[PDB]
Amino acid sequence: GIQKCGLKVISSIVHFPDALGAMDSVLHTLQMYPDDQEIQCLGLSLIGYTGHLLAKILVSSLYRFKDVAEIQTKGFQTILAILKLSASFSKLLVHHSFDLVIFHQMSSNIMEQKDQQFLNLCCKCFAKVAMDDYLKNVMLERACDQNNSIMVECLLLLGADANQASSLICQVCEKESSPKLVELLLNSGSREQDVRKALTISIGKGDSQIISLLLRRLALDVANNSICLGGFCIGKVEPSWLGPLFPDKTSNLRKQTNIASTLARMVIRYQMKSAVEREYITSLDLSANELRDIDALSQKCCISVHLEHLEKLELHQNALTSFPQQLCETLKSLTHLDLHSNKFTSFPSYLLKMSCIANLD
Amino acid sequence: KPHNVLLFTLYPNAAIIAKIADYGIGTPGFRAPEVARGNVIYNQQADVYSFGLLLYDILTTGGRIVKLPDPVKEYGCAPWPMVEKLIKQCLKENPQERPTSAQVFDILNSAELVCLTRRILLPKNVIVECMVATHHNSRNASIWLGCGHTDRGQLSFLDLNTEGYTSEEVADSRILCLALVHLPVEKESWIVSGTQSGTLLVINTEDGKKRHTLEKMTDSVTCLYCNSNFLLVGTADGKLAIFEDKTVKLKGAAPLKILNIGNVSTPLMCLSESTNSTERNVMWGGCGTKIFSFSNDFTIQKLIETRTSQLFSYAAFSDSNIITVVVDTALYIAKQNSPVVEVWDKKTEKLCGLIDCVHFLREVSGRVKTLCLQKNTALWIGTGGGHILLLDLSTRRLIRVIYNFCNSVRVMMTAQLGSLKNVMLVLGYNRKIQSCLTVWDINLPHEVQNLEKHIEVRKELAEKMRRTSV
Ligand SMILES: Cc1ccc(C(=O)Nc2ccc(CN3CCN(C)CC3)c(C(F)(F)F)c2)cc1C#Cc1cnc2[nH]ncc2c1
Repeated sequence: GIQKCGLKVISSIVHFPDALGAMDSVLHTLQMYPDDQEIQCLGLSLIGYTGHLLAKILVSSLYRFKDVAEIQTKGFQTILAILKLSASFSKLLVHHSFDLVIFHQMSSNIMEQKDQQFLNLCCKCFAKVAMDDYLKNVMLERACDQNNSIMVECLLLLGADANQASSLICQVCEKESSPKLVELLLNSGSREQDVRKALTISIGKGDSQIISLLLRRLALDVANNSICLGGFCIGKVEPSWLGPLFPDKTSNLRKQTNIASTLARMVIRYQMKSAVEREYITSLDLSANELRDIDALSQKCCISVHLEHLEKLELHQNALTSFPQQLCETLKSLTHLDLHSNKFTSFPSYLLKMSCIANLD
Repeated sequence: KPHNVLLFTLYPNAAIIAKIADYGIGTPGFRAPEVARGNVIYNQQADVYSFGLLLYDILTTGGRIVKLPDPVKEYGCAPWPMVEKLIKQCLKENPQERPTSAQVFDILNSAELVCLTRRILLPKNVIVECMVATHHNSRNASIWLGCGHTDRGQLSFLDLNTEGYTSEEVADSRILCLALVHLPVEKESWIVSGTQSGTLLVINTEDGKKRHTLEKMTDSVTCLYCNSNFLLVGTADGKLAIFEDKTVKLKGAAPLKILNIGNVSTPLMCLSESTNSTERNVMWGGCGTKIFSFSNDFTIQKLIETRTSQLFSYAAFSDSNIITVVVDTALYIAKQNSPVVEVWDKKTEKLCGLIDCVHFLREVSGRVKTLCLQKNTALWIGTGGGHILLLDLSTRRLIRVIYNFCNSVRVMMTAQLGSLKNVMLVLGYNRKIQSCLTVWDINLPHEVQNLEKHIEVRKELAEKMRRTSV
């Protein structure tokens, strides 16, 4: 119990010249008594300058409390000092728990509070650990493991290899993830084969949202006003999947947030300072998809009013057996209809009921 | 031959699209002239000529298959001129003149090859100062270039669809800037013309007999703007004349208000509208060294002073008038005879950042000339050195620099053609004086990024495949 005012007297003595080990003793105390000594652990100065357990105790005590305003600021100050004393400290930090506390502290509504100096020192520590781009890839992978989509964009803006490794994208779609994360990943670089495997995985665990988000890059050409789902072996079709692929002019663009961009910009600044110091979709290709039946499409679904403007519907090399009549009467602008290499057994007479059929195959 | 190219997909942004195959089954239609004469074996130089024939067929959509003629004349097709130059280069009779295959791939790797759509050379080479487009989406898709060549003006009219143009003097003195108004309810399309003697005139394009003039300003006409209505006039004496869109058809209408925002020592040069729809009620402009914003009710909203900019940057460059303005979430200002562009915030009315084009240009006079910005977060900086700078609004970093096509960018605007497509016109100087107009696709930056990613993916694929081979 008396160790509290003892450490207070030590803090009183830290200002006298030539204070020199004393680090080990107070380290053992802070390891023993968690709460009150940590509030006074700011007395920790540059001592020892390489025990990984020291930084481990530091960051574990930080995240263990993580809810008293000024003690986290003091800890960040001490951390900045130590990393200024040694750059190898960075690797150890990212190794032990650094991300686990940084993300939790800056995602917990860090903005909307008059903590300008807090965010400044925090982004300084960010830019400081931003070196050693391998550690940046590690930070990206760990931020993607967590469902923390707020700083994946920040990590990408600073420059991060989304193809670092089983790539990142397949890992993201393997777990129940958020659309913003997969969208930010797909916008940045991504190997087409990796995106393909990701689509296979997401097909295995049906999720219309991420499926549409993937198809919005894999098989959509806004220029040609066409969909090019040719040979993706997608065992079926769902109108919800192609839902967000059609224009839907009622949708618009709105900047939901910019905090990630501001963050990235300010960490880039701190790093620089430290270095110095109509138009419908008129084509829909579904060839070689190994389909079995195309009745999910139409049925008065969302896609049903975005098919009346279709002017070409290729369906070759699949495995169909029949063509639903409601699909025909809905498709009121088809001109080219390709059904070759399917498995049909008798000609449906009503295929000629369409308004503008001109090339039946 | 085009029969020897196998396509694997029709998706533009695909990793692999075309492949080469030799089925083992030269042909008269697709043989090199050196091979046609029977001089020697094909060697490797001829293959470039065959590839040029393939380019000529792809450009013309195979029209030749169903002493080579002009691709645009013989068959209807868009210009696409960089590849026209490439075809003319690699179809030369002299086998030494044929560029090597690596050179062909290198000059094909440029995003300028895809984004540059047209190019026009004015033969009379009259020194042009201003140019405005016509929003009429009909077949009357042209530009209304104006220039000061004699004691009167030189009123040009370049027809994009026909590439022919007519010039003559109709405004009694040197002309500076132009603007167009289209009244769809009145079916009226009127262009307002100003001279340096201090008069405003209108000239209806639908009939050259319909000419009009407005109230004289004592200084020289300096600027114009169409607010979709209120026609704005920014003169050298700081006046802000508001002309009713309707009445000014007849000769001699009158301004509804006169807001003496500035004076002769700081003339008003440029105005613009908020790109964000939430501020479509406030209009902005840089009156000399004064960034003024005002309402749609002809009432001032703010008056900012630029003179504080000397304490941070160089006072010499900061002691200049404002040439171009752009209104976004952040305000971007370019000053006369200065290589820096000033970034301001519309809320705090305080300086936020500076961008030095000198660093990027020397990385390759550097004076900024004109600005155009799009909601796609891509910024275009036209430099007096004939360079175009591409900057992104998200990170304020470099994208690409465009040069070696004109000697000095004069005016750069945004417009739309009759095919509803969005393009950008870049008027650049060519002193050996020659005036060249170039039409650039509005998807230039996204195209650069896509092409970079695509070529990187292909290089990685080839490297991995060759490594697995060894
Ligand atoms: C089934 C098949 C066998 C062989 C080849 C072939 O080309 N081989 C081949 C031969 C020679 C050369 C290069 N020699 C080097 C010596 N020189 C003196 C001359 C050039 C090349 C290369 F140039 F590649 F190196 C490729 C293509 C196909 C095929 C196919 C196919 C695929 N897909 C299709 N879809 N529809 C139809 C269709 C057809």
